[PDB]
Amino acid sequence: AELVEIIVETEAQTGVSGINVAGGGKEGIFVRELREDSPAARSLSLQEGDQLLSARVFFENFKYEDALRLLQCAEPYKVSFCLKRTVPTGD
Amino acid sequence: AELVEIIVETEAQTGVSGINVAGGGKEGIFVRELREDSPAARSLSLQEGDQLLSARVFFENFKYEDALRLLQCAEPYKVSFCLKRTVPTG
Repeated sequence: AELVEIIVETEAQTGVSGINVAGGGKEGIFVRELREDSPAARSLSLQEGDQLLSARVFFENFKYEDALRLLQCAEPYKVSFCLKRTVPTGD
Repeated sequence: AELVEIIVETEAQTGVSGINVAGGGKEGIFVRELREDSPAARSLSLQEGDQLLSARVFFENFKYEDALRLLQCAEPYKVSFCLKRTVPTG
């Protein structure tokens, strides 16, 4: 009974990370006040007060500089990658 | 002998640096050089020439300004969040 929390995976979109966030450290990162009627808001997924567990960032059409900056930014933290590779043999 | 393509999601690891990349844009991002002795080369999760489709960054113990810099950096691109929300029961 009592406390129940839903874990949601939002639909990947462009410009949804332009939100404002709060907290940090061991507290966690939470979404602060939603800017008015922006694309990030109008997607029914993201809401004020939500705790962000993780961000999945897609490298599609990425500027090299921005890739470097992103990686540099996430270096000290916990990160997993989704990669495409070519070799044998896993049969 | 026969070459094939695989998509891999690496095991989440904390503090992986030493990843050097090349390319961008319509081409995409590729792993070029794994820095010697870096936690990246000791991770073995990554190989050179591999394309990075996406990076999943965890907000566990994240310092505020770093999270800011991250989201600022990712604004022009495609992003999905994994979030936790409370409900009425529900």
